[PDB]
Amino acid sequence: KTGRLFSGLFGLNLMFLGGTVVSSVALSNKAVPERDSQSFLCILMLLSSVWALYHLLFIRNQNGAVHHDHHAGAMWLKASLAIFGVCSIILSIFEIGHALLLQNCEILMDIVFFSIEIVFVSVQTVLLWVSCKDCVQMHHSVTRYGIMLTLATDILLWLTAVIDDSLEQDSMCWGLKQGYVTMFPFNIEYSLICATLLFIMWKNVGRREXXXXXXXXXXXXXXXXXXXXXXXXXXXXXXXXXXXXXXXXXXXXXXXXXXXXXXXXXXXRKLDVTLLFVSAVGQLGISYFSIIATVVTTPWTMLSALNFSNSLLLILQYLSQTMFIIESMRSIHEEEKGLSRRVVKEMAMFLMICNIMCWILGAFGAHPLYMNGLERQLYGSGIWLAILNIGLPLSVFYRMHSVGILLEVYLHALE
Amino acid sequence: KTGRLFSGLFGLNLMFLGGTVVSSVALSNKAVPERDSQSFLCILMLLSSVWALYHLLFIRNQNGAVHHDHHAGAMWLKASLAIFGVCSIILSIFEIGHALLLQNCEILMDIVFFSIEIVFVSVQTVLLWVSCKDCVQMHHSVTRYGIMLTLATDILLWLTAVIDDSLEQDSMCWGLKQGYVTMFPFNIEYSLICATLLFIMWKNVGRREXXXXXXXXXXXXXXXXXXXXXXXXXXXXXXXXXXXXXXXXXXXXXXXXXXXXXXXXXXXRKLDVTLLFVSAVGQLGISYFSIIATVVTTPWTMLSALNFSNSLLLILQYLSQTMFIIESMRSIHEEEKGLSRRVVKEMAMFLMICNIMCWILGAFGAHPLYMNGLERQLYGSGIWLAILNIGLPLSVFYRMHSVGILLEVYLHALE
Repeated sequence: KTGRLFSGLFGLNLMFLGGTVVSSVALSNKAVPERDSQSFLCILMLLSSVWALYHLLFIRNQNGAVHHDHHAGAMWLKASLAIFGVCSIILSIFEIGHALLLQNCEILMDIVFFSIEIVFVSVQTVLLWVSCKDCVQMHHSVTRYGIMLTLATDILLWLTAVIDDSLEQDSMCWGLKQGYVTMFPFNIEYSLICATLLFIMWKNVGRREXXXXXXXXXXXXXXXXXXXXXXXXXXXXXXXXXXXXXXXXXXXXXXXXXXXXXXXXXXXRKLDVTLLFVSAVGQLGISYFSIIATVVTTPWTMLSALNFSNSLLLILQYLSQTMFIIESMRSIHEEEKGLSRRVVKEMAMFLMICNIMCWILGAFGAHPLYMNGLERQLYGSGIWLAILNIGLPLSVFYRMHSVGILLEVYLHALE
Repeated sequence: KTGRLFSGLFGLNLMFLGGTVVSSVALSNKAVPERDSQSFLCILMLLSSVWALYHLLFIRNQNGAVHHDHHAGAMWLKASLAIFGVCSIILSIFEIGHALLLQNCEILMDIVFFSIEIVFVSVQTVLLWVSCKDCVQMHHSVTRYGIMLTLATDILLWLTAVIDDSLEQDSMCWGLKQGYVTMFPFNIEYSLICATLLFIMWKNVGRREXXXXXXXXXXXXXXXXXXXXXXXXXXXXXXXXXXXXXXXXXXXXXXXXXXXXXXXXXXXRKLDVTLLFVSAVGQLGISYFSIIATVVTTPWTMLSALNFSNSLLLILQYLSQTMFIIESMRSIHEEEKGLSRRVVKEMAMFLMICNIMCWILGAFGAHPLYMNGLERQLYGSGIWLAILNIGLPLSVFYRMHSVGILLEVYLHALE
């Protein structure tokens, strides 16, 4: 415990000293240059990678790393790491080609920068796939320092990717860049998954006592290229269809979990429940901003109320699905010490399909808020784009975390 | 527990719907007017007050409110509520006189606004003094709704006070206003104390099983008027003396707790430890912003390094004092199941004096960052002033929370 605090304050101080540098570039833009946020990030990343090799080769293979058979983080948290990691590779690959085939500008600073991120992701997703379930017993003092070095590295990468001035508006430059970067950012989503995996490992250090993997990263490159197919195939009726797909999918979902919560009344792990509540920003903060943004517009179009009906319906699906999960999760833990079970079984099976239908349209779909333009006229586009890059990766992470709890109550009902 | 979640999601949704309104005024400033942040706040406040009377008269006086004798929040958390509450009254009293004795402008919207805040504070500090230690058993469903209504009311008051455009720069208008509002804001500090008192009560609802008070609010009005005496008595040598007082007080404090942490090595409640870590922003976020802000200035004055030495010394007093508290707090909890004790006793006695010396200079002292002007030239003054109103009330709350733990280890050492 004493080594945990001696690692904790080093872990707390480092991200504050890191997050100061990457923010002060954005607050001033004139005195401090753009290279010091990046140079510091690269140096921090290099040392985090060589620890991961040192933990892999010379530490884990020795005797004294106790396996955690029981829960230790499940398959989807490993799988969504594997999917969202390799899409961040291609997004850096498509970036680094643009830097080469470019007008006469700065050379080799960003090119040496993005190449290290290709190294840093690739060695980290290997580590977290292997060391997801380990409980280290041999060298406590270096591993507790080694994790918080990597944990502080990701949060700065999350903070650097949020505050990004996309100053928008040549036969090969335009088609490679303009229809491309209007996507769901993947390196942000990769940063949250490595954040929520390193913390469970850091909590569980010093605790007393291949044909099914190659299909994930193979088909994801077709799914990542499917995202580019949507933006390169471009309306007031197409976006009306784009808002129709999210409306028609979640329509029965509000009617589903409402009856499901009532059956838990007629019938009568600790880190999981907070991860459901931090995700409230992705479905309440981004929506209430838009509901106000349709009300105080003057003309009241026939699709402004379509935008208002979308964001209001997003709130009700949140508050129905959340209470269904926790009332089910209490209904399993108490069973340590009927046809209503058929109601719970038929309900969780329906929710798992629509959440996946929401997730693929969420991540590998259109970025629907640059197409929106209503609140982009109301709020400033330089600061409204920051609110998208906080909530939209949180909302997608809300789905992949919720599906795994729904699979647990489905399996518990059928057995 | 089920009524707790049914109160929790109502409590979570309300502050997001509230915090959306008060922020969207600040992001646009043109479509939404200034009155709707305020009108909504006033309506929310009125309903929170009449619950507090209803809990006071008709609920607590009935049988079935179990006293918590043991800890339940101690005297200083009640006392700092009593001090910082009544200074918020005079700050609203001095505001409402300026609104009357004023140029021809808007009438009676702000005047009806600030009068309700005089009501809302005064009925709340009566309630939290009385109901600090109660564990309600009679009407669970209304009290869990009643607390989260008041808890969401304070956080919007914390958020409204942060985002405030002080567009600075008549024989009775100037001396009443200009030397006055450059103070440590008290209504922000009042909001945090009511936040950390309502949450312990909300956690402890439904748990199974006057001559020493009049001196606080009496002498605080002399101390609040002592704050106005400093700004109305006004240099490059005076601010050099102002930075000298903070330097000379915390100088031995870094040398104190360093030797104190070593004696805990030579010798060999759960909500308290997180409140020590949220307070890191008040002593690390505001300092690292300034250390960069002295480095990238060109001329390197003979007092720029004085400003750099101040903020660097603030970090080392944080990391010395924090590990001393937790290593002492573990050293008391383990004693359920020597002259080194004289080292701990002489150390905690010295720290309690300098923290109080830091606190009075912290709260009832000069606001040293409007006098600073260095980073006000580097960062924008419209957004640097927001960072002061996050960290400076957190840093003052860090002191009053730390003193009470130091009094506990001092009493435990002497007995």
